[PDB]
Amino acid sequence: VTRIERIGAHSHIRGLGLDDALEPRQASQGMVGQLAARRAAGVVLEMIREGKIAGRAVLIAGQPGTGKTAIAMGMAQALGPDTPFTAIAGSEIFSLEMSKTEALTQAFRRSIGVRIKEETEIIEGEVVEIQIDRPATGTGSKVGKLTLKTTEMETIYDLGTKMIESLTKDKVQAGDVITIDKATGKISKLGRSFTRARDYDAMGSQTKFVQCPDGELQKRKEVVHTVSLHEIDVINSRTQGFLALFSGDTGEIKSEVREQINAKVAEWREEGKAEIIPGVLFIDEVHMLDIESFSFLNRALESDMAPVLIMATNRGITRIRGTSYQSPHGIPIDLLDRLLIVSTTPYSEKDTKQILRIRCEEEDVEMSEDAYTVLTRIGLETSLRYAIQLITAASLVCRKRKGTEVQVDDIKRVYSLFLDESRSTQYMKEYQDAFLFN
Amino acid sequence: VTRIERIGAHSHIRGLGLDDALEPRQASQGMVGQLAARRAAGVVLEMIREGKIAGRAVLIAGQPGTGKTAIAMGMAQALGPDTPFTAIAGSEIFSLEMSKTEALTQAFRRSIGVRIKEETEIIEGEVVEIQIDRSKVGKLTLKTTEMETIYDLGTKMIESLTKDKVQAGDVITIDKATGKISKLGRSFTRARDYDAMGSQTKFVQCPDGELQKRKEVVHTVSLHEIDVINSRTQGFLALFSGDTGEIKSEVREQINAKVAEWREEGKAEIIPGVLFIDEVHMLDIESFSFLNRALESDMAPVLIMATNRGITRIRGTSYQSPHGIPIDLLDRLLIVSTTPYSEKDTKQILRIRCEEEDVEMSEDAYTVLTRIGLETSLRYAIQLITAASLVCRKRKGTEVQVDDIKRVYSLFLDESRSTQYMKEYQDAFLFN
Amino acid sequence: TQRIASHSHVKGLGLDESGLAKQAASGLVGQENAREACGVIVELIKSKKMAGRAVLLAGPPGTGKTALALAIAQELGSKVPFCPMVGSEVYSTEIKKTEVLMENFRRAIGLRIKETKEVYEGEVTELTPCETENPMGGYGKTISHVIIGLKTAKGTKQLKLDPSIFESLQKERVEAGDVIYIEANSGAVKRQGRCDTYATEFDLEAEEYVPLPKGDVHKKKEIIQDVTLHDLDVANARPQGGQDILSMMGQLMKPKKTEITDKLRGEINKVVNKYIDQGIAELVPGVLFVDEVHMLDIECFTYLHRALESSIAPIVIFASNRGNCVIRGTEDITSPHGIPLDLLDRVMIIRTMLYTPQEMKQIIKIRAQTEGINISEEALNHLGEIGTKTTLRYSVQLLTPANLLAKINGKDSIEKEHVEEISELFYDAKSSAKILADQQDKYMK
Amino acid sequence: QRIASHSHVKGLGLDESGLAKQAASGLVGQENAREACGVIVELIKSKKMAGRAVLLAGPPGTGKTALALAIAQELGSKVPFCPMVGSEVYSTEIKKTEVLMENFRRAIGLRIKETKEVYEGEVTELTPCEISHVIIGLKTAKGTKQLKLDPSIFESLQKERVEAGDVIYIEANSGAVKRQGRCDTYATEFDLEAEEYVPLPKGDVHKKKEIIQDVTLHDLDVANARPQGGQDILSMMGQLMKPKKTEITDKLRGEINKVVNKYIDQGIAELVPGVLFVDEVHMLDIECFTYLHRALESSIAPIVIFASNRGNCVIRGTEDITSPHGIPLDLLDRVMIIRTMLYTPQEMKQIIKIRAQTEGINISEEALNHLGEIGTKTTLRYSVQLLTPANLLAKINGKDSIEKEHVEEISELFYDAKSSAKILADQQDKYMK
Amino acid sequence: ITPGICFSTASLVLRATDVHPLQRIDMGRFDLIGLEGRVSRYEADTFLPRHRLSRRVLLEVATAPDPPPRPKPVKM
Amino acid sequence: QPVASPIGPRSPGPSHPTFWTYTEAAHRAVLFPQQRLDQLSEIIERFIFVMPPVEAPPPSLHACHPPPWLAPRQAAFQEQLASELWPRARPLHRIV
Ligand SMILES: Nc1ncnc2c1ncn2[C@@H]1O[C@H](COP(=O)(O)OP(=O)(O)O)[C@@H](O)[C@H]1O
Ligand SMILES: Nc1ncnc2c1ncn2[C@@H]1O[C@H](COP(=O)(O)OP(=O)(O)O)[C@@H](O)[C@H]1O
Ligand SMILES: Nc1ncnc2c1ncn2[C@@H]1O[C@H](COP(=O)(O)OP(=O)(O)O)[C@@H](O)[C@H]1O
Ligand SMILES: Nc1ncnc2c1ncn2[C@@H]1O[C@H](COP(=O)(O)OP(=O)(O)O)[C@@H](O)[C@H]1O
Ligand SMILES: [Mg+2]
Ligand SMILES: [Mg+2]
Repeated sequence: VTRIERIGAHSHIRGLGLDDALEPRQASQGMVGQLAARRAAGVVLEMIREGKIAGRAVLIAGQPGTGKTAIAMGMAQALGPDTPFTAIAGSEIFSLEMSKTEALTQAFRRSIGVRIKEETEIIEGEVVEIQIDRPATGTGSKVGKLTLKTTEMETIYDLGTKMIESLTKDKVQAGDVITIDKATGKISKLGRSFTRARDYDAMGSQTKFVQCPDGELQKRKEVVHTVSLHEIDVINSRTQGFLALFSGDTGEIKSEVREQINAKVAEWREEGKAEIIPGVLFIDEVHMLDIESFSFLNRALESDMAPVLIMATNRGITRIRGTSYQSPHGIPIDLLDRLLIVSTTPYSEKDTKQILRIRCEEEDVEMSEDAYTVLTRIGLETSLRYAIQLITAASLVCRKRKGTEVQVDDIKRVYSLFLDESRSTQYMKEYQDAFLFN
Repeated sequence: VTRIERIGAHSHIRGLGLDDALEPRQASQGMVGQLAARRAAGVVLEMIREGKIAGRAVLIAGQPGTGKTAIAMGMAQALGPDTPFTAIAGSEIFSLEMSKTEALTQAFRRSIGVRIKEETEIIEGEVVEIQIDRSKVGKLTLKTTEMETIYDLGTKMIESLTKDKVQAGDVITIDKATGKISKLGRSFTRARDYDAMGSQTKFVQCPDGELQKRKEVVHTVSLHEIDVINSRTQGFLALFSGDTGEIKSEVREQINAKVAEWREEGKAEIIPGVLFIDEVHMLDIESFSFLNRALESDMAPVLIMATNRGITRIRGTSYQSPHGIPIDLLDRLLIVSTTPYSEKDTKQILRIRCEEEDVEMSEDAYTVLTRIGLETSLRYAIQLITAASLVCRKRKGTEVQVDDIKRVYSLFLDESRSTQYMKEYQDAFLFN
Repeated sequence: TQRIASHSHVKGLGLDESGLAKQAASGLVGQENAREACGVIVELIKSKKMAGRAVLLAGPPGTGKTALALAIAQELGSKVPFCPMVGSEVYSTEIKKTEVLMENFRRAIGLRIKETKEVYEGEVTELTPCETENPMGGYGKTISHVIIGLKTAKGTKQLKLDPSIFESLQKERVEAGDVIYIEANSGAVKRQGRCDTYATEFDLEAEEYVPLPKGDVHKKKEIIQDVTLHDLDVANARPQGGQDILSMMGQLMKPKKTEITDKLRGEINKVVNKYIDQGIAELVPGVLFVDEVHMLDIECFTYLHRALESSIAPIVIFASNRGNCVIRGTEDITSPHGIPLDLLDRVMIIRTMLYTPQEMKQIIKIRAQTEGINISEEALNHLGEIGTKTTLRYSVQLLTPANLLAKINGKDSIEKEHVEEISELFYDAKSSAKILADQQDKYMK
Repeated sequence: QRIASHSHVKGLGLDESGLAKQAASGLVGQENAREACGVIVELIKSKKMAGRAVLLAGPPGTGKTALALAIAQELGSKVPFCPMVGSEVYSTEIKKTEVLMENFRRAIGLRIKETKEVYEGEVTELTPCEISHVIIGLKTAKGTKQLKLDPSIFESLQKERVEAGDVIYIEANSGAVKRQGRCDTYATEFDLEAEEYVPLPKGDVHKKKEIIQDVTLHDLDVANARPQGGQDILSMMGQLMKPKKTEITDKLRGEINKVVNKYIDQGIAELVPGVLFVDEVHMLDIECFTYLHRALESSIAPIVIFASNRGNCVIRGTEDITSPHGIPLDLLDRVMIIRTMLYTPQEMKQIIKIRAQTEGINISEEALNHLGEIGTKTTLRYSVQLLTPANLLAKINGKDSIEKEHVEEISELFYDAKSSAKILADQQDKYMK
Repeated sequence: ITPGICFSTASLVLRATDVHPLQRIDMGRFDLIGLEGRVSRYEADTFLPRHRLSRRVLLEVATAPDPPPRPKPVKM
Repeated sequence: QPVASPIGPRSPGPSHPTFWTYTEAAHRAVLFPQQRLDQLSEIIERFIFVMPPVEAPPPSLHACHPPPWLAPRQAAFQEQLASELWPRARPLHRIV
């Protein structure tokens, strides 16, 4: 069965592939080549993990297909799910619901996580017998008794009215393994230790059982609650904000709300209640930002709540959007001074062949050595992405003819069937009048 | 008396003036000349009436004043009021509430009519007595002029009767399937001689016949109306306000399927119609791109368009195209060209307009007015018709003479004379 | 369905079992290389192991780009989601362009849910507690089961149920002679009215009396429900059915598309993965067809890079008939298909060629067959000659006017004279352009 | 605590005579600019002038924002300091002039005395009195009191599920009822009750507490423009149906002015005029500048500090009108210009050392000299940003201090703007656009 | 917590839009949107054209004496 | 009412085709706002803290001799709206 996540462009990248000294291996964890850029990304990753310096900006710049997004995805995979990683495109900040500065602020605040750790008393056991006595008619005080069991304990609890109501709502029966939080009274059923009586009808097919919990009944467990600054801002902006966490529709959050949240989170950090987990915001194709957005970025990185900002662009000296000014990378020089730039050099023949091999391994495609040579030549002549696409194209052509290994004939067939930009442009020049506007 | 519909620019057009062979008559149903264009319009009209082919586009092109809108109005008149004919201008799709593609989708769905046919059993009578015991059970007595019966009520029926405050003397109908109660009126007795009446109370005669009756309702609604009804909880209100917004495509697909189901069950019939967009050159390139693929649906009406532009600039682009329309859309449509009118055709049109406005003109006046129309424009002569009629009536005359036409020609200027007079005093006017 | 649209004759790609394209099959004529490439793309879609792969159909107008995409949709079938879209649709007054694109991406990923619904139907004939001869606690009466007798058209069965159902029976006010249904998967009793056999002609209740259920008391069936990720996203972003003040506000306020957050989409992805792992659901990744991609602006194109690089994205098919045109949203930047070169590096280009006169004649004949039109050989040859000049779309659009003209003339077939008269009545783009150029002074602007 | 870009700036580093010490309070140069800022700080502390505008002008990296934050540090946390970027006036909810006006009022603060009336105790009697009022009996460790409360308070008590035996807190000013828990005396009755117990209050049932509230004029405007103090259904309806910002009228601001003047006359309020700071002023357009003319001419306005690094640049919103700082000459006539200068290499080394100390980094003298040389070319910002990566490299190699080799290795790994520009120029045909 | 703003205006202002009934026409004769969800096609098209009152019927009912009392039910 | 949703309408029973069209799995993937609140109860208790600095009742309109029907009409409208809507606002009690 196929999960919701399938083989994508960067599915083979599991990390930056560095050793302890941050020295890039030639081919490890999907990454091939880009030694200097991977070493720089590793240093930036260490800076992120330390989490002490706020508002650091890194620009990954290079030619198309040089692995800028591959390096960013490797950083994301090496960070892990514990640290927030917000990846957006530059175009996403242009919104009809909020200003560009508001969208950038929300993106920044989605990249900082606030974690609250507290210890609570927890009762986990197998229900042996539950008895609830209620008045036949009219309002009255329900009286009940509950027996809970572990492998080494069994206690009979006298139940209050609200615990009785919770147990009644959860429909707790004998043999149910339940968890009770003493403070809030919340009850969570996690399984059945054994089946219900067989003589009953309309009960359904019984599922698998769950082993009875061991140890003491009332344990003490650590509960961790983690939310981002954006989630706090949204739930504090208005009464209906929690629904805005899913529907968007947050509008523009007042600056007063954000200042109050910054103050409260700082107070929590001083008081040891919460720890701040700074993350990364990755803006792909940052050249789509206009001068107003870049001006906001300049000063938004000066806050102690700002995350590490990583940008990728493949532009040379280009006009800044919203202006008539030519600047390196399409970015104003004031912002370029606030950031370190990581250049990605083009791939050689052996690096291209190794990338193709890793892609074939990820796609479960078997290819011959001659086919690898031809495909590497095609990738050098056309582009790396075209050869990568031909990998699965030739796999499908080979499978159609009841084969097992992708040969040079399959690669030639897909090269004939699917065209690159160069040959398409040549054929379009040959019929320039037939195409509409030139 | 003066009704809300008065003499307009196309009030004299009642049809396309064709015979059974779609051959245009020289002057029939208020149309003069444009024989080839009228024949093409008649062929397109037969295509519309058949309804077999979906998403057919025709562009009526020609010089200004050559009868493009006249031909469109002739098509609309010849087509029955049963078949939908949505006439919009190009500028009306630029809305502050919905996108251009949404406006065009709503216009397209307004051009397809759905005729529904529902047959429902009802109980109809005058309420005699309502007894409720205690509100679990009760009895209701209903009567006609020829019948009287008693009914046993349940909980929901009693609740519905109490909510509507139904009492004796009320004339009501009850739907057997759903139980909904609507009050038609109340019977008049000697004791109901009210001095003041509420805004909804009205006295009706007691119904005759049998207490159980069958109600058959046939109505024509468009696809856009069904979309708006199902867009929100009280979506029918948006059919008055127009605050529709952008209807979800899933709702439209559900409605297309439901309408097909109704068509199979015999509860609905589809009447594809015409969407006429006048002055299409106002559409932007995005709107044309949307039109390219909107016509390819199986629920697309006939799109009739009209432009008077030469090779001009497409709106939203810097490109020049033969009608202001991109050549990709022009390959999807048949072009009906209108030729300029001759002296005889201009005089016949002036005669038709004079007959429409009930103005008597001498033959010398007709010659002078035709010469003016050829020299300046046909619409200028048409306006001078009413101007000269007013001047003639002012001097207590009965027939417009050449003097009246000359007088109104001196009083009212066409574009050429006004432009010349402006050029004489160019520095006086602002921002030349 | 009964009305004939422009691509009503396309029933798929006329491909042999080996992938080679037949000259004329499944309503398609010519375009053999493009059809073979589209067959390879169909195999890619059916393999379900690739995400974010993009294909660009490039060629002059009227060369089968939309016809080829619709043939791909026919090959996949109705099970596979196919979301058509024109580039002009991203410009909305409610949500941003990237949100429209993301929603269209999620519409193409489908989910098929299979579940078994087991129910017990019947008219309650018996309602009897099962007392125990040894009452617990000594006093009163204790019950261990409640026997419910359910009667249907072709049977009657008794169900020994849990004692706890006594409360549900009282809440639903279930008595003898009432029709109820009990769901096995939930253990709940629902009263679907009273049996109609106890109703008299003098009763006035509407939804109280129901027919006695047909079939067996125990009904179980497998329910297959097809949903898309966008359906779940929209149903969770603006939920319908709550009784709180927020749902009431949603019902009152005008519906409006909103910018669905990555949090909600990630939650939907987690739920979908949980269903897939449980065996309830099977993922059906489909196709997003974006016609007139050149109408997208530079922001949309830039967003498509990140959109296609995702591991959840569907297979996107683009189509563009533009040459070296200027990208929208940019000032004097020209790219080979109206598409920036960065996005062209991420797509596989399928080239569509122009049609020879023989292929045009074949397509005209196919369209005449689809429209229920009989055309003579001489009329067909004349219409093909008309199609050599002018265009192919113009020739296929003369078929129904010529058929109508023949029917008016009293003939059951289109002769050459009918096509000649129709050609005289209706002008093509080139002839109209010649008229406009010859009279540019008399026209406007 | 995370270290930001200005974490070392603690003040203006001025002596008692107003002169600027060379290196003090995290500032190394800009003596003239620091002395001018000291004068501006004294002006803000005077609380006499209104709508006085200051422009900090100079090239990037010359510490304009550092000087503004140093003014903030000199003023203290009591004096309001509203930092806004010029790009923030382009809201999709309210007009640009409204955004500017709201930021103007945020800069004016108000310290107001308030008395809170509190009913706090364990509930002993909750008797409705037919709209139904409530008669409530509260007990503490010091006594018992019976109270008659409004039906709204009874509804709040019902929503909190307050029953006999629960410890509650009532604020009489806002009618805010909080149920804190079941009294501790009942914590032994059951073993599992699903309740949170709270001790009996140890004060009196009725308490009056006087506190000092720090608010701004904008807060009053918002409270009176989007009211939520009635606790009625209409307030909830307005909040849910109209959540967006609105363009607050001059009439509401006049009413708020009258109310605040009345409070100040009553002696229960103190006004703190405060400061507004606009960092990227060149991002404002001609409409904003024209509005700022009249806004600064107001006698209510705060002190506004503007910043700009632009040269003779085209004013946004104009076609081709070019003005010395991106600011039209009319607004420049209304500002006092403070000029910041470029830093000498010695000052660059001093700032690098201060940043290294701030970030907890030990750097050798050879490394400091090399990094100052690196900052002589490129920029000071680039040289400062290499401190943490070099420290990480030294830590990886087991060194507790940065040597010159680590700085060289990091500079080899990371390029600056000029080096990247050179690479782009050399390979213009390979990069996009 | 602040007291609300008490905005005082002339009492004549609150009657600016008010028009006496003897000075305005009945706008309920043009009320189309008010009929939706309350009035059916049956009432407008089939029932009312047949069962509209006439002046003659109204006068006859008004002038005629009271109808005889309804007989009590008899189990027959 | 729920047009084009994974949630089916209220089918009367198995006799209706809608009973066998929709699944409980699709229903459980859609969360009502009350379910969302129950899902975020811990977050609501720990992270909802921001209070407005000032709180005021809405501005009141005062005239010496107002139309004697305006105030009772507003009072009746408010009473009906509160009686219909306040029970529906109880889930939002902790946030407020
Ligand atoms: N060094 C690398 N190691 C492994 N895969 C790579 C590398 N560089 C590029 N790729 C792959 O090749 C494709 C193009 O690289 P990408 O990072 O998308 O280029 P860009 O710099 O334009 O973002 C992607 O599928 C990416 O995963
Ligand atoms: N063939 C015709 N027969 C009768 N009236 C015509 C004819 N052609 C034009 N007219 C009249 O002349 C006027 C202008 O023609 P119209 O069709 O509106 O111009 P256009 O084709 O530029 O839209 C209208 O009043 C129209 O009724
Ligand atoms: N190879 C083909 N076989 C059959 N019909 C075709 C073929 N190519 C185009 N058509 C038909 O001709 C018409 C032209 O549309 P299409 O070719 O899709 O234009 P475009 O490719 O520019 O979108 C459509 O009715 C299409 O179905
Ligand atoms: N005189 C100074 N002493 C110490 N640090 C300074 C000084 N001037 C600037 N800095 C620091 O150098 C960086 C650049 O200064 P900044 O105020 O951002 O310049 P700009 O005028 O471009 O805003 C900031 O980290 C700032 O704290
Ligand atoms: Mg990339
Ligand atoms: Mg016209």
